[PDB]
Amino acid sequence: ASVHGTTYELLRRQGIDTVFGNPGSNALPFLKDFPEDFRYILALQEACVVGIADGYAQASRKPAFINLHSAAGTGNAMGALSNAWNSHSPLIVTAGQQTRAMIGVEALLTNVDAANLPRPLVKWSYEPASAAEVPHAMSRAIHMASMAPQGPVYLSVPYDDWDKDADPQSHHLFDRHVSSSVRLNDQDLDILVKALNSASNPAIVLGPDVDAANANADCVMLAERLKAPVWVAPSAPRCPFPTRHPCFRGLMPAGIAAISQLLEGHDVVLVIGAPVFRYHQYDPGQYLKPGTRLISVTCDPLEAARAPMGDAIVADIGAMASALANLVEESSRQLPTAAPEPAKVDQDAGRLHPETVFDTLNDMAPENAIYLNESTSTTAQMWQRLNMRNPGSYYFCAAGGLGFALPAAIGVQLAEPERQVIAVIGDGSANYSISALWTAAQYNIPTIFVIMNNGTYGALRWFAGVLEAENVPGLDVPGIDFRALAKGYGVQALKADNLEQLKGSLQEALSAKGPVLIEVSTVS
Amino acid sequence: ASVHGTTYELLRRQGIDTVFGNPGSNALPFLKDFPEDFRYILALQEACVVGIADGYAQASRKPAFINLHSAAGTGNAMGALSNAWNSHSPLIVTAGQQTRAMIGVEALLTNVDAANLPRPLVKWSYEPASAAEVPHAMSRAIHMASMAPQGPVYLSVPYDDWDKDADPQSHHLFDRHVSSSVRLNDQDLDILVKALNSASNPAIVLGPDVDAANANADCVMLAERLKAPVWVAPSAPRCPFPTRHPCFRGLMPAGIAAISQLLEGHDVVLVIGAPVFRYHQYDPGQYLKPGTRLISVTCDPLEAARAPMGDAIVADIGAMASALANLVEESSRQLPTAAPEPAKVDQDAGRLHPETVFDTLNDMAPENAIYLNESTSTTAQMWQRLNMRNPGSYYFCAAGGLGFALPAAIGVQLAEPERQVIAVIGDGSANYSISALWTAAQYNIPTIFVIMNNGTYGALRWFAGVLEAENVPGLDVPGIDFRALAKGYGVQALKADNLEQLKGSLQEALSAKGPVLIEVSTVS
Amino acid sequence: ASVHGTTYELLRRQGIDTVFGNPGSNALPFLKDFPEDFRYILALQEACVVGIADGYAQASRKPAFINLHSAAGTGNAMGALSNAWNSHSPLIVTAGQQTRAMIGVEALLTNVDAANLPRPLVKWSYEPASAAEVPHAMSRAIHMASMAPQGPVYLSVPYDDWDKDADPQSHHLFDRHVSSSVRLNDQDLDILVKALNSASNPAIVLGPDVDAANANADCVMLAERLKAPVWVAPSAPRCPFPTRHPCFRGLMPAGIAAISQLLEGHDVVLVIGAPVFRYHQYDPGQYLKPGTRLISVTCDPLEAARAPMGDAIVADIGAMASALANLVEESSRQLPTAAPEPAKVDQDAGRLHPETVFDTLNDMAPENAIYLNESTSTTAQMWQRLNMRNPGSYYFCAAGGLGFALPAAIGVQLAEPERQVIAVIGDGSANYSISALWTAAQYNIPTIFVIMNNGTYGALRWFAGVLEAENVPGLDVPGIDFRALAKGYGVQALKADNLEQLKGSLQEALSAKGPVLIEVSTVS
Ligand SMILES: Cc1ncc(Cn2c(C)c(CCOP(=O)(O)OP(=O)(O)O)sc2=O)c(N)n1
Ligand SMILES: Cc1ncc(Cn2c(C)c(CCOP(=O)(O)OP(=O)(O)O)sc2=O)c(N)n1
Ligand SMILES: Cc1ncc(Cn2c(C)c(CCOP(=O)(O)OP(=O)(O)O)sc2=O)c(N)n1
Ligand SMILES: [Ca+2]
Ligand SMILES: [Ca+2]
Ligand SMILES: [Ca+2]
Ligand SMILES: [Ca+2]
Ligand SMILES: [Ca+2]
Ligand SMILES: [Ca+2]
Ligand SMILES: [Ca+2]
Ligand SMILES: [Ca+2]
Ligand SMILES: [Ca+2]
Ligand SMILES: [Mg+2]
Repeated sequence: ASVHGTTYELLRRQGIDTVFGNPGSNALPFLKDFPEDFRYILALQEACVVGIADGYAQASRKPAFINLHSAAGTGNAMGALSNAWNSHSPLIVTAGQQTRAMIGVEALLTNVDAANLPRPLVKWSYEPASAAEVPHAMSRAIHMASMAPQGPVYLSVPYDDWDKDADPQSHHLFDRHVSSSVRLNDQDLDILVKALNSASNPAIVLGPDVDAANANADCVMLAERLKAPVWVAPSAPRCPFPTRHPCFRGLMPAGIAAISQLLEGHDVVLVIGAPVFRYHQYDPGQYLKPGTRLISVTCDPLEAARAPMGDAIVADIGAMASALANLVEESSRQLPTAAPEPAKVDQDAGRLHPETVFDTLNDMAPENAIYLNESTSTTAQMWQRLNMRNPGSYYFCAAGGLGFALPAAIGVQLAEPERQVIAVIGDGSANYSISALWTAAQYNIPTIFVIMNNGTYGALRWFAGVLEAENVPGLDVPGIDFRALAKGYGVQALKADNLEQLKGSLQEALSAKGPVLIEVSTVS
Repeated sequence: ASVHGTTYELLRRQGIDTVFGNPGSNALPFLKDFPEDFRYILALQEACVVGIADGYAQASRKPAFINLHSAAGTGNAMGALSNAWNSHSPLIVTAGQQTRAMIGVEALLTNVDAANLPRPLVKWSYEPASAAEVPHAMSRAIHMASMAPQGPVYLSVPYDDWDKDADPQSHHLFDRHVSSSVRLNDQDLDILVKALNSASNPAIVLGPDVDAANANADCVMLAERLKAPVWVAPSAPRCPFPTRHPCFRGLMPAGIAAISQLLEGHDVVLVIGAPVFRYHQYDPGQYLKPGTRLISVTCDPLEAARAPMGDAIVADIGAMASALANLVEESSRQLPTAAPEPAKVDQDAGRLHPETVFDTLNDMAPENAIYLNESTSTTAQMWQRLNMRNPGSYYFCAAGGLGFALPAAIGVQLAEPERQVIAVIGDGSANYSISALWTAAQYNIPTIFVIMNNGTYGALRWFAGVLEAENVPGLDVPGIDFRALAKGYGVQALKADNLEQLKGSLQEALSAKGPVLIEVSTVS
Repeated sequence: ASVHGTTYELLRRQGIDTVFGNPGSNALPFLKDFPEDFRYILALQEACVVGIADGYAQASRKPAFINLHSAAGTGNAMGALSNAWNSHSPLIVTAGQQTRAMIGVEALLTNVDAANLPRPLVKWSYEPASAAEVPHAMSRAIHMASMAPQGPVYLSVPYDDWDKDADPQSHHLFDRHVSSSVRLNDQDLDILVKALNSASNPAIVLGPDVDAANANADCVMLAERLKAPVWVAPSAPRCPFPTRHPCFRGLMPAGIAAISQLLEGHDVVLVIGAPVFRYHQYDPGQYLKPGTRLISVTCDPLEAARAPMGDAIVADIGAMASALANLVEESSRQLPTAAPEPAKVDQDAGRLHPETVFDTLNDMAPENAIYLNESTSTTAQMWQRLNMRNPGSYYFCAAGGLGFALPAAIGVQLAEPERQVIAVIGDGSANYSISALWTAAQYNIPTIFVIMNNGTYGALRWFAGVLEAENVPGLDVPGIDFRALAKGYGVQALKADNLEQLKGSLQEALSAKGPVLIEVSTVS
């Protein structure tokens, strides 16, 4: 067998059937004879390739496979890999390298010192020392991406390796099963359960690895048993809990003092599937108030090590959430009371308040819609205004790297064809990965893109205002016609300059058979 | 003085007056109070930021200064840095980091292990250990980018450093002059001159560092004295010689055997300002034929070390070219005969042959036009069909990384406001950095963009044909309306479906007062 | 030809004839059939291997070739490489890797991610992608080590590559000549010469790259012409000037304020072949006083970039020193007056003051002796008390890494068989690389080792005293019998408990036919 044939067999046997890519000559011997049971999804720039694959992996809860061209293609994707690292996204990034005979002279298209290129944003990065090693290296990549804590990996493969003979002993790779589905030993688990049962005023904080594990329902059971309020850890990449459940208390503000004050009076705070914590703004103060004990369950040693407070348990989130949900006592305390309806912001017949947009989406979208957020000045209001009952309903760039949501929404929609995806993207953010729109058109992936056009990098103008920072350049982005950009890439385009038109455009978009972009004029 | 004030003083004293950027919160304390004598050039994605800065640096022959946001912004620019590394572009890449107090917890927006991120594509990469070190680190960055061999450098700066007190002793940084304007010692230079004077059939090969040094005219003198044919080294990022000079022999094919055969019978081959060699295709054979001696003059130790053949001298290209041009004898051999006119390809009233496009550009464009090439299947014909008399007239992605020419053409045009820039970009290539168009519109930088629309990644289809590789996915890019994309970003848009319309559109574009995009329907 | 045969041919053709090594199985296919024209020098631990090679390279002014075993052997040598980096020592470090078929499984003896292991202490670090690349990679290593600024490089080679067929086109590697023997262009050199000729009170500071270049005599001429005092840059790894020449002013103290005060009133300070500056102690103040201009000539861009003050010129030290020495005017100012005799410290009939040891060495040793210093509390007195007339007469661990001088003295003695080497090593320092003694015995390399036994890490006790730091552990090293250690490794051993015995032992040692260790009881 060739390295090509053995590698595709390995991929298929390991459940991979899609290649997200932007092609180049170094990968031609890999892409030729492309198997009929695989699908190739082309995107026009590598940030888009990786963002699409990332959304697909996150929504499908399975690894996604990528093929890029050399250093330039890898390089173009490195901002996307920063997000993938923070979201624990299981991405297998392969990159075509020059033929081994041309590497020493540093021929054009050579990826110099290739494995160092994507560091520090990958779990594992490698170039095999021989062609016959390639299937084994691919196996390593699959499992490194897939083991807890999941994350992106990188494999560089010389052009000429594919046609070479594989090791017949590579068949042993095909059906390997590798599990990290582990939970705390019984003795120490019983000690934790007892501490939860004994808490007088517990609280729960949930992060993105809950949603990745589909541990949401187990966390609902846990919260109901403990009669505990539930917060989403700050800077949330995903939504881990039904947002109209009576225990839900919303998104924690990303500040040290803000969080310890929210947690004050809670004697035990159980954090599941989050870093402790993904703070953002400078908000100095106490990590916890006196009287609060924190216990973190994380899938990631690097998270456990860096928490500034609390105990930690490093284990699989799904296995821990299921165990805890089934072992805790039913508390006799009263269930928390649901948060009220948010207020309706007054809206005239002019430009749209963001709040109006989110209220209208919540009203009109299917109850199993999936939202993406890259509208950076409006996140808090979005989280208060969307009723998201189901898992897998929300994604936000986990490293704050713009250019995620537009391509990721395409990958999520590909993963979840029955669930309408609605990406709410600022006018600034929309440009980073604009060319991803083409993939939605070409493959008829019916994502809806809602562009929040306020003319500015509003979150930066706001921050500059908080600082009283004057004379800051580069904060405005006038003069972008998003309907023309959508036409450029073959996506149906609508506008909404007022609420009547927003409702009209949403109605049209929700019934369309293809992707649709709606440019919304929002208050600036 | 603050670190902010001292750093801007250092930059101004070192000749920097422009910041190419995409802003973020980590850089707000750097960008606030932006000096009135500086200009900020915003671009919408970091590949575009760096490509614009790169064109500006390459054309201006001086360092360009960049400011990006954290890991995601840096990451989005890493494909652009792959090109900058290969072109020896003096780029000072700064990236905003989190406040030092929030780095340990890995707050959102922290650039983890920041200095490793852009490796291996930078000459120097650093994060200072204290605020007062920042001006010194900036000095290091300026000089590392600027010393031969020039190249990109990276500096990560925590948010909170800018407002801190600077070291008063940082004034010693302001006026440092650092020179690498060096040439071979007299004794060994005389030995080289004697070998050149004694050669019976010399040839000269020139690379991009000649044009970077503005050594072009000295190389013309050298070639005339030696009566030597002159080739451009393969995969050429720049044009180092007048392309209708009688000695000019064009672009070398990027193959081992092809080059040794071209050089056969030449007893001494003098290579100046190129790697030996930037081969591309697999073309195995002899590095040199018997009877050919190669001598390389390079500004880059890494080039000298990796050449598979020949002697080398590591020195400044400008200083070596001037010395050699003035020291060699005038040979009594006959001057080489100019290459003939290329043939005119037959052209019907339909879609344009690329050859027709280049012939028409050569006819219509000013004699001091500057061309960029990212039309990958047409490079050989472009090089034969454009009379480029002047230095600084040609740029091509030096690492083969697409997404260079569109933004770089904007930066070149900004550097050279009196010289009409014409970027010839394939339909595939145009997408990688499409959003750069906006910068041209916003700042009214009057670049002309000629999109070669053949519907495909033609260079890849061709290669697949050479291989007889079947069933390769992802090679076609139908369904892109480049006039709509140009409208999206505020750039005047024209079409050319036939030669009459090409001439009409070029006439209109050449007289426009702003940037213009022309979508050309080319034979596929 | 095999890779083995081609590689040894390359090494011989490039002037390499000695392999400094500690063997292992991964290197057996390299070491077998060891050519009869090469010599292998075994040392018992890899810090010793590299230190011996380093002394040999520094004294011989040519690259030295090393072979180590995998990661553990490389790792054991990394402290030695820290010194080699700071001394610009041209060291070609090769390390045996596992067979390519066993690398993926990470068999015992695999060097994982090998090229990253010695970073950041090497100029270039690499593992070839195929066997036939190995000769080319070796060529790269030779030239990278040898080009200015010289330094250590690393090459990892899989076991199985050696027996494979080489590329016949690797013959083009054999006789490559690569030069970095460059100096400032004439126009700018004339500007520098004019500034030197116009200075009213110039001073000269010289660093180790002067001695490496054998630029010493040119610097003497330069100093005599300019009538300038000459200092050695701080933390000196080498001696660049005759220490009883009338211009000589000794070793600069390694502090910021101390140096600017020494330079006060000097209008132009010319630094040659040094960093600006290798400060050590915290001594804050002005980098230069008002009225002092500094101009640095350095072979190292990294030095030029990081200087906090002054202009810089990056060029070959030998070529610049020769040019400047021959171009400056003869000043009419008076020649500086020689420094007086240092005082004689009162010495009773008991333990030896270090000053007494150095005075006695200066009296008794041949005028062409070579000294090494790893007696860290006595450096200033050593520099004042040894008349070192000739180049190549002094070495001190350039990164401050102990374990250098004992092995390096063996390599220096091997390089310079006619010059008696005398290594003055503290009792603490002697242990780091103690096993190097064996190599001197086995090869009968007649180095003299003078162990300064004060029972302590005296430089650390002194520093702790300056700080008034109490309760510091680990500063004393009682209970070491250096004569027994010398016997252990087959080296003749002497003691000196008083001055009479010191003179007796030195007399015996100087006339011995083999290496000799003298344990001196020094005042503590
Ligand atoms: C790749 C990248 N570049 C720059 C930024 C900095 N950035 C920028 C540029 C923001 C403004 C986004 O503007 P928008 O129009 O998408 O949304 P708002 O107007 O609601 O802020 S928010 C933010 O962190 C980033 N996070 N990621
Ligand atoms: C960033 C990046 N991604 C992918 C490639 C691979 N690539 C691709 C995708 C090419 C086709 C470009 O198509 P085009 O339409 O711009 O021009 P032609 O149709 O004339 O080839 S040529 C080439 O090397 C690359 N070099 N750089
Ligand atoms: C490898 C290494 N380890 C530790 C040190 C720290 N160190 C130590 C341990 C010194 C004392 C050396 O003691 P000595 O006996 O050799 O000489 P003195 O008694 O004259 O100080 S000086 C110094 O910097 C070092 N520089 N290098
Ligand atoms: Ca409602
Ligand atoms: Ca699915
Ligand atoms: Ca906005
Ligand atoms: Ca014509
Ligand atoms: Ca200009
Ligand atoms: Ca095309
Ligand atoms: Ca004396
Ligand atoms: Ca010798
Ligand atoms: Ca001691
Ligand atoms: Mg990296």
